[PDB]
Amino acid sequence: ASKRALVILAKGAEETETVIPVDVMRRAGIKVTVAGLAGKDPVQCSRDVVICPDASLEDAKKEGPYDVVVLPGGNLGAQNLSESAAVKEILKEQENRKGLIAAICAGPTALLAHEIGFGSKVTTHPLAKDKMMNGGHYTYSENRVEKDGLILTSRGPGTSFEFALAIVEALNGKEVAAQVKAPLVLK
Amino acid sequence: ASKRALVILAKGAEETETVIPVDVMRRAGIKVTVAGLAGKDPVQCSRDVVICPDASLEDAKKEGPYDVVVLPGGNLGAQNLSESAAVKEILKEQENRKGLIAAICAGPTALLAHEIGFGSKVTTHPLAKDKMMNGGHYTYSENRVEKDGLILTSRGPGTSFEFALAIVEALNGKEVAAQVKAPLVLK
Ligand SMILES: [Cl-]
Ligand SMILES: [Cl-]
Repeated sequence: ASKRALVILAKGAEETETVIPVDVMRRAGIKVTVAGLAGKDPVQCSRDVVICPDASLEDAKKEGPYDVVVLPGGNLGAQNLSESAAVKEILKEQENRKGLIAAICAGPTALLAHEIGFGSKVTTHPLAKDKMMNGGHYTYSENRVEKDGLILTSRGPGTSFEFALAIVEALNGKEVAAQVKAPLVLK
Repeated sequence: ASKRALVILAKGAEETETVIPVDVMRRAGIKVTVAGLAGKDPVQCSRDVVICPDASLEDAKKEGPYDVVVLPGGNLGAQNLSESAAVKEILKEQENRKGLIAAICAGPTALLAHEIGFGSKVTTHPLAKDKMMNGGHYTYSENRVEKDGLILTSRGPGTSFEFALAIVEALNGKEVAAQVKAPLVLK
């Protein structure tokens, strides 16, 4: 069966960090659900792009499990993810089932908020390092994409394609990732 | 006054090539209007991301002129742009007023359809070269971003940030482009 991804979309999310992974994962044949944190209605992203989610998170969370849970960044979007009890429950279930969790930019700070994956090596946006490192619960990395077991992190808008291809490689293998990569004209 | 950009969004557009330039241009302080070719309703992009436009093209075209007209790619989106009489009129007006026109991936093939900028050096997605070059009306380039006067072209999803920053440089200068670039964590 095809792999399945849950992308959790909150107000103030970074739209490039949302759309690039959705697009790349769909190119890889992954069944992606863009789930709105607040409900079914369109979401106003950080740079005012408005995205219509496929489902509310309330509905999508009942249709798991997912092979990957993806947390976009954007400072305000990640704060919203960090405050959500529903996100907490989803991430703890994914961690308990030994499923992949992928977060980019400010997104990894929701892992801290929900006490996920402590002891991992992680990266974030440079400006999100201090928040992520509060308490010393992770070891910091400057790699553009970082992966420590089932915790896969990345840094910013400009690492989104690399982040997404790393998700594809983890779920569908290096050959599929390479085939998806070539038509993208990445640098 | 702030510069203004018109981004023309058709069904089947490549969503990364739409969202990345909108985001980057807004980071540069440019007033961006995402205008739906078909009307005011949400647009189903090539990889099924659904974007709510700011306005219909029918309305937005009456609120010009714009400092740049931007044509995303995606094979089917570019075909829709190529078939549109409204797009033809907008591009011919922009060319006549010596305004910037920027197109990415399959997007430049709408320049061919509307007889815009013949004699320019252009790039496209590799798979769109033969369509763009039908008749020999342009000279082809493999540069990731190409600019010949007021015709600015680029190649694919993975050149979208570079394309957008080239628009910013053309409108707001190299220093603003460099300042916008740094937080993106580009490679
Ligand atoms: Cl942000
Ligand atoms: Cl396409």
